[PDB]
Amino acid sequence: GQKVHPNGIRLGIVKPWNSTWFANTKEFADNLDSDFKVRQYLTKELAKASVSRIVIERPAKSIRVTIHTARPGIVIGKKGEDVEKLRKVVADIAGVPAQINIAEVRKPELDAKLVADSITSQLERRVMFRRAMKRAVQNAMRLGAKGIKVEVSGRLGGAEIARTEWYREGRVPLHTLRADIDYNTSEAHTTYGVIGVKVWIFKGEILGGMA
Amino acid sequence: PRRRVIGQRKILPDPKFGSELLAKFVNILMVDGKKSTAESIVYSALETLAQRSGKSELEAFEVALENVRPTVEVKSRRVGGSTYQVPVEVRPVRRNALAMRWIVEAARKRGDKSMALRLANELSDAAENKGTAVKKREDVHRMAEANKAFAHYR
Amino acid sequence: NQRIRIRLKAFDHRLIDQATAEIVETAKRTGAQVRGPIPLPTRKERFTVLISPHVNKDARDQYEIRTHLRLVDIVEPTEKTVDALMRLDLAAGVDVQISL
Amino acid sequence: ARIAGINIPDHKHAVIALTSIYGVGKTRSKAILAAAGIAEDVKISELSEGQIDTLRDEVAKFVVEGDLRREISMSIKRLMDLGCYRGLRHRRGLPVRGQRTKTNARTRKGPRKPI
Amino acid sequence: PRSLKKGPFIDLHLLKKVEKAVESGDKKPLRTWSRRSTIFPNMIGLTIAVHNGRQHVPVFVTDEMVGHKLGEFAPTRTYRGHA
Amino acid sequence: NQYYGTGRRKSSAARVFIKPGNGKIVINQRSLEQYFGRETARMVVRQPLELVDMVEKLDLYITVKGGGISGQAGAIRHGITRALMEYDESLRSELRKAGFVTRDARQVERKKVGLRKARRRPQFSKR
Amino acid sequence: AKQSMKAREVKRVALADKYFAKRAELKAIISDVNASDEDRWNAVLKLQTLPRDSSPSRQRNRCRQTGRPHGFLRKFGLSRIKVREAAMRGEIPGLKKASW
RNA sequence: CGCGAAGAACCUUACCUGGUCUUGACAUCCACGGAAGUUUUCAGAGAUGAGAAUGUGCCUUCGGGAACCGUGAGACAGGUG
RNA sequence: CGGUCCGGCCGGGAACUCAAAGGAGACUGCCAGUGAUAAACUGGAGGAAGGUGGGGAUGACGUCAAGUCAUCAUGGCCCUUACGACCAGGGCUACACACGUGCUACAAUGGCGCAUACAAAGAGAAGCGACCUCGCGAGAGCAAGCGGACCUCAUAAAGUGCGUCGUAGUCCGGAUUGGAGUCUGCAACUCGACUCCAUGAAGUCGGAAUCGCUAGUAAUCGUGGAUCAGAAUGCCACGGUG
Ligand SMILES: [Mg+2]
Ligand SMILES: [Mg+2]
Ligand SMILES: [Mg+2]
Ligand SMILES: [Mg+2]
Ligand SMILES: [Mg+2]
Ligand SMILES: [Mg+2]
Ligand SMILES: [Mg+2]
Ligand SMILES: [Mg+2]
Ligand SMILES: [Mg+2]
Ligand SMILES: [Mg+2]
Ligand SMILES: [Mg+2]
Ligand SMILES: [Mg+2]
Ligand SMILES: [Mg+2]
Ligand SMILES: [Mg+2]
Repeated sequence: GQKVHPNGIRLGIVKPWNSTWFANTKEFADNLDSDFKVRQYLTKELAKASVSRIVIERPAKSIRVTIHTARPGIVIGKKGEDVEKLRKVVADIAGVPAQINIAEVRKPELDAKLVADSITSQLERRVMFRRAMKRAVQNAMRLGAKGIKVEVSGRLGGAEIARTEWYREGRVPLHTLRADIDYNTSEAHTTYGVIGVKVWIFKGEILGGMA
Repeated sequence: PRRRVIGQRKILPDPKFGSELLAKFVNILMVDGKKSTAESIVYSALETLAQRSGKSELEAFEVALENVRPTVEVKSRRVGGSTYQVPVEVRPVRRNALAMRWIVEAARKRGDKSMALRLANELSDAAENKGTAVKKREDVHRMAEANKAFAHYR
Repeated sequence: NQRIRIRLKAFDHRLIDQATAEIVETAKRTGAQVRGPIPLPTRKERFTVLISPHVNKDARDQYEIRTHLRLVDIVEPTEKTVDALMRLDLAAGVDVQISL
Repeated sequence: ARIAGINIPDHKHAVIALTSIYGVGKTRSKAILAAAGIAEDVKISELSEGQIDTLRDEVAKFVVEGDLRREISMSIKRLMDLGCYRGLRHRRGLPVRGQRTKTNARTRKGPRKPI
Repeated sequence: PRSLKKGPFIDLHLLKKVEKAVESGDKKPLRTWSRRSTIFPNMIGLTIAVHNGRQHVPVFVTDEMVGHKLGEFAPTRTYRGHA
Repeated sequence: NQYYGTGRRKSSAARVFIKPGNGKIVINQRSLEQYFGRETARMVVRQPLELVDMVEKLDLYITVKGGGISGQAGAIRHGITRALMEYDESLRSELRKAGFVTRDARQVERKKVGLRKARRRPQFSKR
Repeated sequence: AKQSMKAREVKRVALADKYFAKRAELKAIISDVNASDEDRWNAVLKLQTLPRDSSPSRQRNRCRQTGRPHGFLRKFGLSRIKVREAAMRGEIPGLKKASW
């Protein structure tokens, strides 16, 4: 059958929101649309900067954007030259003054978005799908992950008939709601079609809740 | 019912006469969850019955039930490919339920003015061993006698 | 001479609770009496959407927004108290309404 | 009890008996009783010959019976001859008020006719 | 029906056309697509062609047509029979 | 003084105050018979009083909000039960055997998606 | 939706915004009970000539990302399908699976 | 099979009939001229085609620039196919 | 408790209902029996709750080349002065017919008239709209309050008391049609909702067959929301009786 989105089910249980602000009905849709535009722009511009998540927290008169990346340098730029221009354009889109922070991901092998983006990059570079998945799984297990599952779907190896393959090491307790399971999905637009990649990384149960 | 894990649900006694038996009677005459309509229909019918036949309401009510209650009923049972309508003895609670059910249905299939009048007429008739309620009880007893051959038999 | 009502709204209870405790703490630092935080009822907006692109009704996800609301009454409107609250900032996910 | 020409009201309450007249319904009936000063609940049997004549006058103040049937016939007839949308819908015996015909238009089409 | 307080509704273009035709005595058909226009008493003697969707259909106005919409006299769906 | 019990049934909350008295039962500033025309509802309210031998030995002041005739009556019965027990702990054994101490937790089941009501499902056709 | 359909909506908003005041005054004249018949007639005729798109009822709410004309939610500005996508990625504040 | 559709009078609209447009309703790049914009008249069913009047900023260079308007050329656009 | 304009009205209280945060509670824990010195089962106690307390969310590997290229994305194909684009009118609402899912009934456990009782959940600023006046009414004018435990939508209805109808195609039922309107909307002809007056169809419980539901369930009775200018018998929710 079909499974519930792992991040969405555990929002407010063990996972936090990527947008953290309050808005009345009048400003909710505009703020939500503004977040979409700024997130779209940041991902496109920083496609080669290995960005994990963008957290848009809107203080009352501003937009604080926190960008989690595994390569902070290429993002900040020399003397903040790049992050400065990013701030200006984000402020232009939002309509309010912007404040951009750059968080660093210590282990880019334990972050689902990074693993999924890397796998799709190799697929677009014509690397064998089994090799990429095996490498990702082994890297996560080495870096101490409690479990990982990687799924690749659609015309694998340029096949006329699409299929789904998946590798799994450790435990990925999707039913457990206190399990710290980071899930993210990416897509590879190859010459034969779209290949979907889904990654689950289980990092350990969280005892206590949102503490 | 595949696990037989059901007990029984408590029923509050009827307010005017303090009878759980009569309380169960008001739950069959009840339609659409309207129990206040049903008790008004029953209390009026019982009051008319008491004044018509003397006695009180509970003993007049009881005599009608004892004249409609069945004893044996046919139950289809399958021995081998063959099925038979085995005559089986019924439990006292099933006796009361069947008697009350038959009285209400027979009363509904009548041409009098009010349901209270229909109930009173059919209930007085049951005390006189006449009426659709006792007639169909006889039919049940007659169908069981025809199959007395298959009691405790293949 | 007057009184102010502080209306706190948020989507997270743990967030609005820390921001109300901060306001009540601050008022006592600027020496103002404060009626204790009062929990006004929470609004539960509720959304129901179809989860398939085509057909398949009965396949639905149900969502809810829980707007938590807290009220604080600073009865002693000391001049220092009001000024401190104007210069004060609260967590982004919190809405604060000032009434005189 | 011979109000409005052939109409003969029964022994039933006056306010409801007067509804037998084509052109008179419950609201008009109450108006007739109120204007003529007769209680709505009285029976036509119990009604006195003085009171009945008053009712006949109060009914005459309305366009009822054969006059209404001529009025209604002329209205439908003018729609049909004039040939507007509502005229064609009357001529073909199909719902005139935009109701669905794909299914459920029987009151206008009559019983189902097999293909 | 439209509210009395708002008056009747006639399209300006047709209103301009009908008044010009009646003052000039013109008898040529007045092609219009305005099916939502009420028939004013002024056009009692005029022939208006109203779009039914694909063709302009000739309707000679008569005293009995006052107050009705123009579209009423231009059937839009063609049904002859089911067999 | 005043002995208090809170009683709840379905969607109703009943506040009952008991002081030794002639047997005056007042509900929302109006008498028992005037507040409840239903004999079943009236019997439920009085039940805890004739089960014990205190029918005319106590005075009941009751304010009840929410719910319907049976819910409000059932909530009142629960309050009097809890109030009597506080008033005299000896009553627990007789009240428990009867069953008036339990809070009937039966609430209305939510309407579920795909179902007309909580459990009723739209009519099915294979073909 | 198609690029043309989304474009039609932007025009409808532009014209509605530009003619909001003119349409509002004319409708006030129409609803004015103490207005003269010729003034009301001129108002009726004036409103008709005004561009249709300028009417705020000719605009269909469409998803702000895909432009879908069906399944819209005003609170979020997106179609049911985009709402569910944003909700499970945590991009809608407060929104989470509801259960009761 | 009260299913997509959580709501077809116009719109929606994807269908039809008729009138229209062809680097184009929507996007970028290039050149040429123009602030943008606002208020009115005619013709037409409206898209559109004609007229007018009014308005000439912004920022510093002092050759300007940034917005939008029209035209041309194409590289392209567009498609609920 | 003190007054009352008898109203939580005012002072006042902080008890209580409630609100919403943080805890507590339930574990076969205890007792007895059965069982393989077990798991577990059964009864008992106490308890608000007892053995998974009730409901929900949660859907394994897979299956059906299942559905969706018309949400979106997308390989390939195809149109590119047209399969792209603008507009007006029409259609999506047709109607010999067949079927699915509903609604309202076919009455007297009911219809109608008068009086009166007891909810929950929600929504609201180009929005909810009170009160007062006008209209038979739908509504109109005026205009307070409210971005809301405060104001509005907003009178719950079944229920109960009295009266009438007295078993009739009816004081049942409201379909259909004629007239007169209202409102939203540039605009209600095709093709809106609602009101008033008149009309008063089929239907007297449904062939073969077939559906749902084990408890606050079914049945019935109202209420709210989303979508939305307007347009619910649909849908998603909510309590009442039961
Ligand atoms: Mg699921
Ligand atoms: Mg219910
Ligand atoms: Mg597109
Ligand atoms: Mg619309
Ligand atoms: Mg369905
Ligand atoms: Mg589980
Ligand atoms: Mg297939
Ligand atoms: Mg198909
Ligand atoms: Mg069109
Ligand atoms: Mg359709
Ligand atoms: Mg008949
Ligand atoms: Mg009737
Ligand atoms: Mg079950
Ligand atoms: Mg609407």
